[PDB]
This record gives sequence, C-alpha cells and structure tokens, in this order.
Amino acid sequence: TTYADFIASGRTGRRNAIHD
Amino acid sequence: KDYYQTLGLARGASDEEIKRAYRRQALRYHPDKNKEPGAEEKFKEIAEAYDVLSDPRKREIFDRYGEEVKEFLAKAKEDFLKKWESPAQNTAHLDQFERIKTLGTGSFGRVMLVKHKETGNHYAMKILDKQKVVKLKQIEHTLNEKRILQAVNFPFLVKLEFSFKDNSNLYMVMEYVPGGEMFSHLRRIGRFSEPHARFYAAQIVLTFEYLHSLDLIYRDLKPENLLIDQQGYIQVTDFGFAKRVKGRTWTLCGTPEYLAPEIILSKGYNKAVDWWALGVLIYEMAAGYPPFFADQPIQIYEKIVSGKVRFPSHFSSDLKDLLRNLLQVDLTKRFGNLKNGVNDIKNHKWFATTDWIAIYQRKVEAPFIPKFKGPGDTSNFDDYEEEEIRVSINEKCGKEFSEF
Ligand SMILES: Cn1cncc1C1=CN(c2ncnc3[nH]c(=O)[nH]c23)CCS1
Repeated sequence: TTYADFIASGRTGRRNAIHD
Repeated sequence: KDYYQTLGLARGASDEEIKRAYRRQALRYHPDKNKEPGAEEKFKEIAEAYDVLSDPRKREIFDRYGEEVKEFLAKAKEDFLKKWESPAQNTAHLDQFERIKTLGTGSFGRVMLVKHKETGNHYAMKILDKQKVVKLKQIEHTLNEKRILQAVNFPFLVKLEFSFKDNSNLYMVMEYVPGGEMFSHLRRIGRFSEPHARFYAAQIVLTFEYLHSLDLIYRDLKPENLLIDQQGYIQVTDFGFAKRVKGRTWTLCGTPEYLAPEIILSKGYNKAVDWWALGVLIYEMAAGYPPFFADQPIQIYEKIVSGKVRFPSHFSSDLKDLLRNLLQVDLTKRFGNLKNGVNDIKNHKWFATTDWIAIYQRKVEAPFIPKFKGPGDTSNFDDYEEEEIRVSINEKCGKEFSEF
C-alpha cells in the first residue's frame, strides 16, 4: 500500500519547517 | 441540517427567493421526477426547510444559531484587540522556575518542562536564543508569536502564562499539556478511524473560525503542533509563523507537506491556505501518511500543485468528497473560501454527526485519553539531550527585542 511505501521511506519522523 | 443549505439560499434570502428556491428543489426530488434512493427523504427535508424559513417566527429563532456565533466572535475580537494594543511584558523571571527536562529541540532553542518554585505548578518553557533568532532572520516571527499568544483565548489554543527576556534568551512560559504531540500517538497507532479523525478535525475547524475572525493566518498545521490534554482535547502550539493579515501575504513558510499551492507559487495568498492544510491534516490522520510525500521538497511541491490525490480504499465517500473540496488547487473553488465560508465545511455530509456546540463546550466523550501518570510525567514525550542554560553578562540584541 502507500502506507507501506511510507514507512519504507524516512519522512516518517518529525517534519521540520522551512522559514524562507 | 442547515435549512438555508437545503434550499440553496443566502442567510439573507428574501421571502420570494425562499418560495422560488423551494419550488426549484422540490421538483428535482419530487418522486414524479426521481425514484432513485433517498429522493423520498430529500423531498421531506425540502418540505421542512420551506416550512421553517417562510414562517418569520420560526425563521427568527432558527437564525439565532448564526446570531449567537456572530456575537461570540464580535466579543472575542473586542477582547483580543484590547490585549493586542497593550501586550503583557516581563511577567516573571527565570530564577522563579525549576528546570526539569527538555521537551523538544529546534534551531531557535528548546522547550523545557519547568516548575514554578512558589506555586509548584508545571509549565512548558520555550527558550529562544536571541543571537540565533537574529541569525535565522526570525525577529518579526518571534515578536508575532509572543504578541498573538498573549492576546488570544480559545479552548483549543495553548495558554501563555508569562513571558520575559534576559541578556541572552527570550522566554515563553505556557501551560504544560502532559499528553504530548498528536504526531507521537499517530505514528504509533497507525491511523485514526474516521470518527476519531472527525473528532480532532472539528476542533481545528472551530479554532480556525476563531483565528480567521481575528484576521490571523496560522500557517503551521501539522500533527507535531497539536498537543493532547488530559480530557483528550487538542491544544494548538507554535505560532511562530502566524501573522495578522487583512489582505494578501507572500512568504514561503511552513512545512512542505502541508503547503497550499499558492504558498509555493510566487503569487500571494490568504487565509484559505489554512483550509488546504486542514485537508492535509484530515488525510494524514485517517490514512496514516500525508497525501504528498517525497524526498526532495521540490518533489513534494510538484505533487502539491499537480492537482491529483489518491485516497486509500478505506476512505468513505463523504470523506473523499470533503477532501476533494479542501485539497482544491483553485482557490476560487476551495471549501472555506467561498460565499458561505466556514459553514460550507460545517454543513458538509462528513460532519453531519458533529455537535459543534458540544465540541466547543468539550462535552463530547474523547476517543483517546493519554496515559496520565502524574502532574509532571513525561512518558508521552520523546527523550532529548539536555543542555545547560547560559546567560551572558552583557545584553545581546537589545534593540531588536525591546518590544518583547
Ligand atoms: C507548549 N506546551 C505545553 N505542553 C507541552 C508543550 C510543548 C510545545 N512544543 C512547542 N511549542 C511551541 N513552539 C515550538 N517549537 C518547537 O520546535 N517546538 C515547540 C514542543 C512539544 S512540548
């Protein structure tokens, strides 16, 4: 599933913002 | 079920517009023209709506729901602008708090669980290094956050208790929320069921109704910034990107996954970006992952403006229809940004079971109440490397934060 492709990635941790 | 939405009308409709919208709708669902399932009930519902809206006595007290919201907000603006014009400064001192644990780190500084040495009460202290904030060019962002936090009051916002500064740091002391971030519980649980997601969503919807009425854009909705209180209700934290905006604004800021197209594109944008972000939050919450993920942010950006969204097969059709209208690249078509504003979202089928007043009063039973193990327990938070708190002998950046 896409949920498997999700935990197969690394964007699983806390998302940092961009301030630009 | 809003009677005006049933007859497709403006709250301000004339009685002739009501009598003509009623004939136009009843035809479409008259069994002489419509045997399909549910036309029986929609015909009954169009009958009730005309009966209420065309009696000026029933119309007046049905109209009291919107009149109550209108008055609540009018008063919430008066109280906000008072604190907006006279903001609280220097309402405590660092030596009044016992430092216990770091609750999270950032480029700006950290967040420390602390205890007031006189009242023993527990608080979350946001510590911001002045030099860093200058280095990160986030001076206005840090004056905004303190200014807005000290002026708002709403059940699902964190509460700022004290703020002050020393020679080296800025300090923001908010009430401690022991349940931790929605992010932690979401990653561990996987996903919420649609009724679980709808519980949080409804809180976000009311909070944005409040913020937008103050002309505030929030600009950082994501599960990381949603604290869970002891009764299982949301507290929105982190207003570093929030701005008071009457018209358009232009900054590229926020978290890539949650960014509306018009934030990424160079053109300007308004508070409709918060409703796009609400779509992303409902998606993530119910799918267990965001609708737009990829390893480079420009790849996320491509998927965002691409206009295509895939839903998991367990997504109910009402939910996909709500999501299609919030994740709407064309802002002249995006829910929350139309003639009827937030009511298009509150009147949506996916929310039909939602008692908006009970949610605001916090009378609805919460679907998850985090593990309470003490007035100062930290189990619901991750573990971060402590570091000691330095304060120069000479005042850093006096001019840039004299307002704080
Ligand atoms: C306010 N509060 C009450 N109980 C716990 C808390 C905390 C809030 N967090 C943050 N709040 C505000 N700005 C932030 N910038 C960050 O990088 N993290 C931030 C971190 C988790 S704990």
